[PDB]
Amino acid sequence: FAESIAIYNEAMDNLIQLLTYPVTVPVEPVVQIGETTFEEATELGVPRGA
Amino acid sequence: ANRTVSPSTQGVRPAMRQMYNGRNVATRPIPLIVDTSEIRAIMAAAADAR
Amino acid sequence: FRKVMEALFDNRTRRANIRNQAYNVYPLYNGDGVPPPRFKNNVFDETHSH
Repeated sequence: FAESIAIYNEAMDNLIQLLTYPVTVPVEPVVQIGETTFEEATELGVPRGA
Repeated sequence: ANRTVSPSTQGVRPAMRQMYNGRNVATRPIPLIVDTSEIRAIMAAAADAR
Repeated sequence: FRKVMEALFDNRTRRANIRNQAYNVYPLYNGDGVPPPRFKNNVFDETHSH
């Protein structure tokens, strides 16, 4: 059966090398946004924090 | 001789060209419109998710 | 090869352990785990599935 077994073996190799990769452990980023705004100045007061 | 004149005999060659029409080829590229605002959103999102 | 395909086709969430700590092992999006991030005003709730 080396004929049909080689057909089965090739088809699985082609799939495996496209479907799979060796693991790694990236830190998965969360997109949450904090922001600051400027403020209009006055001649006596002070602006807010950040 | 013939003295006849017109804005055409006094004119300039029309500087015309052929534009792509999709005839007489095997295939036609998909017309994929992509405005720069959509390119910015892709490139920003890719750089955030990396 | 069955376990490579089963990792992609079986839509259930698995459990695993390392160093006295337990975690979910995931297939593609299946209504479990961290929802997909926002993109171009597509926004995804936790029940999102592929």
